[PDB]
Amino acid sequence: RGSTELVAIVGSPIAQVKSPQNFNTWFNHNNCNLAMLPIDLHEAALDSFADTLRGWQNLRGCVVTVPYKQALANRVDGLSERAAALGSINVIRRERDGRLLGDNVDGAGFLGAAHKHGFEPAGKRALVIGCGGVGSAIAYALAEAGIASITLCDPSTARMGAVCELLGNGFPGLTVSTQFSGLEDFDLVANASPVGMGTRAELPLSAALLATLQPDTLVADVVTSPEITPLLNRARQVGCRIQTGPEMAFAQLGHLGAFMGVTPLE
Ligand SMILES: NC(=O)c1ccc[n+]([C@@H]2O[C@H](COP(=O)([O-])OP(=O)(O)OC[C@H]3O[C@@H](n4cnc5c(N)ncnc54)[C@H](O)[C@@H]3O)[C@@H](O)[C@H]2O)c1
Ligand SMILES: [Mn+2]
Ligand SMILES: [Mn+2]
Ligand SMILES: [Mn+2]
Repeated sequence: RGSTELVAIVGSPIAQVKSPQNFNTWFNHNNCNLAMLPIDLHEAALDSFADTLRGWQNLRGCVVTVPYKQALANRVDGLSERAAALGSINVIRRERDGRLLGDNVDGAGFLGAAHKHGFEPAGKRALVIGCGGVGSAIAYALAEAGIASITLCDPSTARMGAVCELLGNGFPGLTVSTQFSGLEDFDLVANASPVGMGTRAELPLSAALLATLQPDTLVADVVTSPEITPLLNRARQVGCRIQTGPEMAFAQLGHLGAFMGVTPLE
């Protein structure tokens, strides 16, 4: 245990995170001398933390969760192309020399789960509800994967316009829109908003729109609790394939580990 090499996950609060048991469970099952530990870091210590990471010689990497995805993107030494475009990371690899490299794999995680549900993005049409950190990562991953069309929804005009711009000038051969009157023509409908969370879970879409939901569509949600949101419950009742927040989170563990150099792509 004195010689165990480490990864970590940093955020605040941290007690709710599931990466540690998930990574450790895996570490144990394949007899790895590795462990993931949780770090609930106070925001005042961000700069100290980045510098501690550089000097932390037996640490391989560090997952980043709320609310430090943007803050740490700005404090690492290097960014992947997507991370740079998104302005946020959820994973850091520490090089042997101490350089911090960051990436954002929320998008890849989402695609991974989608693939298992038989969804191939090339040439399709998606609706992304929520233009936040996770929503932009998802839209951006869809675009890179060759989706034909992305339609966006967010009460925040500023954030919707920022994702319009990200996509518009990242992918000239991609049609973007913020206007639609039904769900009939989406191959994928993805909730990337907080709407759906918790024991009083609500729906991000009006009943009128939901009534237009078609069976052949994949309906996906990023929310982790409940696993089955009112959105997914209705989609399932209509016969759509559904993808859950836990599925997306789990499909990532595979990418986080590889970026940290601790787990294979799997
Ligand atoms: N499953 C996973 O792996 C996973 C990973 C990351 C985040 N999440 C979850 O994703 C959700 C969002 O995370 P975030 O980090 O992106 O937060 P965020 O705040 O950055 O972004 C959320 C966006 O939702 C928008 N929004 C709110 N109400 C909306 C509505 N009715 N319709 C459309 N858009 C609306 C907000 O304006 C905001 O832009 C949270 O529930 C988070 O817990 C899940
Ligand atoms: Mn091993
Ligand atoms: Mn919408
Ligand atoms: Mn647009």
